[PDB]
Amino acid sequence: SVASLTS
Amino acid sequence: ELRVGNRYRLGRKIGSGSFGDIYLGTDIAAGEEVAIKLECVKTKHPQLHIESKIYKMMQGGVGIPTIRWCGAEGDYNVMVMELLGPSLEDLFNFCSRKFSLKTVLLLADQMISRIEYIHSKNFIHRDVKPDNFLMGLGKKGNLVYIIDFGLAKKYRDARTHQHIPYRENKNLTGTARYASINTHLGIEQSRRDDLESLGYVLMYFNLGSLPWQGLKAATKRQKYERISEKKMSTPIEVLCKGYPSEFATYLNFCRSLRFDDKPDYSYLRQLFRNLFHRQGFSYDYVFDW
Repeated sequence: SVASLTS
Repeated sequence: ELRVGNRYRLGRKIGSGSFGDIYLGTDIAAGEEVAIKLECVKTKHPQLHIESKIYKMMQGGVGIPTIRWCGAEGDYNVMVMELLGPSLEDLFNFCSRKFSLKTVLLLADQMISRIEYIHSKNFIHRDVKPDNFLMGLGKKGNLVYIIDFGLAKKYRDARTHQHIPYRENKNLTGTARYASINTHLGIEQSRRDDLESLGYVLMYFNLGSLPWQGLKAATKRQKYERISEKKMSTPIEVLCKGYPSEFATYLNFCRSLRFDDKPDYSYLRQLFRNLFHRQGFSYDYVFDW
């Protein structure tokens, strides 16, 4: 829930 | 000894993310401590060098870390940065996950301004969260800095200010806990989303947790749906219950911005400044810590 996600 | 840039001694790993690892470093020239970000060259996602260009574009702005060196060395792309102090997440944990209203409002005023500055330089940040704001060191210990431009991008043409186009059906970018509702809905990010995320950051500081934090799931597919479902089903007035109405007013204003609208940053700062005065606080840089 806090992981940086990429598009 | 092991040094990146022939100049920075590598120290302990002090952080990790999707876009590289962060290590302590020591500038052998000055003994100055630095932060060293490393990205593997064989990565799907050449990004660090783009992040370094954005940092260069923002240099000199208040609360923007200074970039000291970028280059390729061995199996890594390297970006060396000025070392800043603790993150706001660090300080929140240090303060036992309680911040006074005064500290929340002192932080809000600077954080709105940092975001405004980024937007003024034609970029959106897209990953607003407590880990990405750090206090300065020593003398600048009263100043909030913004970091992590690995997801940042231009939202308008630098010459014409033509806004990037609207689209839907996008996969989530940023962090699930702090992402805007529109991001969960697959909508292209714009200036409003950085500010909505900040609104969730401020209510997180007030509450200690957000209502969509710590939900039980199994798949990451199902976990993000759980979060998106909770965040949407929690009215802003319920989220902000027990706290001054300005926090709800802030969030409703951000949710009401249209995709290409320019936010009224001064209005948003004044909502909290007015509350600050009503509370009898002085802007004396006495944070909880």
